[PDB]
Amino acid sequence: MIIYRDLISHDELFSDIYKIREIADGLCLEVEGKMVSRTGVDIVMNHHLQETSFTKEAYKKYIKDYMKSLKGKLEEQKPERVKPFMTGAAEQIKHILANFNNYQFFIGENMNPDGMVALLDYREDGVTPFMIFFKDGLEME
Repeated sequence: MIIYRDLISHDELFSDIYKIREIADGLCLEVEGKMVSRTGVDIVMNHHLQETSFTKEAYKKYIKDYMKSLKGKLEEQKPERVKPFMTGAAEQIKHILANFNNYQFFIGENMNPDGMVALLDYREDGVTPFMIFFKDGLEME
């Protein structure tokens, strides 16, 4: 069994039980799940994901403070990743803020303000949820 954890806040985010697809040229992970009623998202309820909200400036302030934190973790763990990290993120941050009204925010269990903020949206069918994480801010245990 594979468990993907946040590299910063050490919070449980998701596992390999869902469909994992790669997007943004290897920058973000596309975790495909389904709606289960025990009604909620299976990926959210199974990993203690705490929901939060951000404004256009607070998220831009956070994502600038968080993407810098991941770049520092790459400089100590995978220095060759720093170059493709800033390139795809600059295009991705401009893609997230452009579609800011379509994403929902979630944080780790500890609710650390420095942790990862996950995004949630729906496919063209409107009922299949998929979550967007940062691939470089995860540790595979």
